[PDB]
Amino acid sequence: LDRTDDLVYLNVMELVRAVLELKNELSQLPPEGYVVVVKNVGLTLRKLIGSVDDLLPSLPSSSRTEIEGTQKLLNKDLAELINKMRLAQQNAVTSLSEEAKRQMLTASHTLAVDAKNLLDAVDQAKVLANLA
Amino acid sequence: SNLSELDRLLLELNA
Amino acid sequence: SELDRLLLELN
Repeated sequence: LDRTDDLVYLNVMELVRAVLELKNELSQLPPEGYVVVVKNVGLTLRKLIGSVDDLLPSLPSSSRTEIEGTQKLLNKDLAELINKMRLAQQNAVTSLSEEAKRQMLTASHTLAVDAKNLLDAVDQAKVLANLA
Repeated sequence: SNLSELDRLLLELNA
Repeated sequence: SELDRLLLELN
């Protein structure tokens, strides 16, 4: 597959990196620290859902929906990460601290997967656009 | 609507 | 390829 100017593939990798960062960094981060790397992970998502929203009109109406869904689904997953982040802050100093972090990771993770799912959902979408 | 909802989540995080 | 590579790492 030709990775010339497929904006979406790059943003994806970008995002996935951002998550991974967080994954490995959080172990060594202060409470104020989280907020930023999640912001990073938040931002890369904005670039993605951005480029995808432009590619959209040039797709089979069928897939056009299938994607807008995994789009709105992606948002629900970020929000869960944000929530699970706030928990980690007001519980930074408690015996609960160790779990919320896990949940934060799980959240960032499931966000990353659903991003890949968005990818494939667009690929197949492009395939059908060609068959036309 | 997606972009909107998402942007909103961002503003929240930044504040 | 790298996306598969990175996702491999997460797992």
